[PDB]
Amino acid sequence: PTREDLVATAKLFIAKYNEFTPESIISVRTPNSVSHRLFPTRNATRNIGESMEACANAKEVFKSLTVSVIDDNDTIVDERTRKVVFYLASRGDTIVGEWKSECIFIFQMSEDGKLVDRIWAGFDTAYMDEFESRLDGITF
Amino acid sequence: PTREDLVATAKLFIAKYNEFTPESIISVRTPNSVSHRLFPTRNATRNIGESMEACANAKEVFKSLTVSVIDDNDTIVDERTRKVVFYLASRGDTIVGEWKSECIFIFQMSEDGKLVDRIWAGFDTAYMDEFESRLDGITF
Ligand SMILES: COC(=O)[C@@]1(C)OC(=O)[C@H]2[C@](C)(C1=O)C(C)=C[C@H]1[C@]3(C)CCC(=O)C(C)(C)[C@H]3C(=O)[C@@H](O)[C@]21C
Ligand SMILES: COC(=O)[C@@]1(C)OC(=O)[C@H]2[C@](C)(C1=O)C(C)=C[C@H]1[C@]3(C)CCC(=O)C(C)(C)[C@H]3C(=O)[C@@H](O)[C@]21C
Ligand SMILES: [Ca+2]
Ligand SMILES: [Ca+2]
Ligand SMILES: [Ca+2]
Repeated sequence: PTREDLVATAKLFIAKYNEFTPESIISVRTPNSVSHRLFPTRNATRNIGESMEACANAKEVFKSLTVSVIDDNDTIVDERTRKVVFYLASRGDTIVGEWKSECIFIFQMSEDGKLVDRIWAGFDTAYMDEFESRLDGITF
Repeated sequence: PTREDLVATAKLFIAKYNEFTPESIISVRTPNSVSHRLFPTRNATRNIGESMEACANAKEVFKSLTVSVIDDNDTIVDERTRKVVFYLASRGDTIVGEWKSECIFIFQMSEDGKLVDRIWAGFDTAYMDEFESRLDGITF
């Protein structure tokens, strides 16, 4: 799997991620793939089944989601470990207004390089708390 | 620079980092290097002078601080862009209590591979906020 192969699969994962349905967000993952969150405070680990369910729940708050690579020149590819790293802007339309943040995504690809076998996600965990405070303030 | 060369320079940066003096935290950096903090809530860019001043400021609060690569299997190396990614455990003692967190460090090396030429650091921003809250509450 070439450097170009690995980037393509990760960029496909991002595309289906932005479609943001439970089926689309697993469409580029292997059956035993797991998603990890970085950092202790929002730590979490999701298999395919758990990821689908987190998506359906997140859809009750996020009306629309776009993550995009900020700069293709900052992308990191490790051909030996089949890993790709993106630094991403995150943009959301939610029931309490605008979501705007950045995150880092690390993908390890399957041996053939066509699917995502493992994900690590580093989010701005202070911003998450701030967003949850916005959610907690919904007032009829 | 080989894969092994890039990792060695990054491990050396960590060794000197753990000495935690202004002289040591610059001793594996090119003089025009800049250190970026990731994530909007804590975004910052520091040249060498600013890094030395920040280390001296940190030493006013931190009695001790050590970082360590948790597992060499997590490490990511891009020979073409000369980049190394570490996932680290950070541990220290401070005037407002214990420090315990994890962070992701990204290094881009110089052309010869022997020095760090740019750094990106992703911290657990909610944990930093909580730590700053302890600092912002000093009262005698
Ligand atoms: C990285 O992929 C994931 O973490 C997946 C597998 O699990 C998730 O929970 C994802 C999830 C379900 C995952 O795929 C997806 C699709 C999106 C994650 C979002 C909503 C993406 C935008 C974000 O920055 C935040 C931090 C708001 C994310 C989450 O809250 C994640 O928690 C969420 C819902
Ligand atoms: C790569 O090294 C760095 O990131 C340097 C150059 O810049 C920094 O910002 C570093 C800094 C100046 C950098 O060298 C150093 C020495 C330490 C960073 C600490 C104090 C390390 C422990 C941490 O987890 C926290 C989040 C408390 C760090 C910071 O606050 C960093 O912000 C700090 C002060
Ligand atoms: Ca000071
Ligand atoms: Ca002291
Ligand atoms: Ca403050």
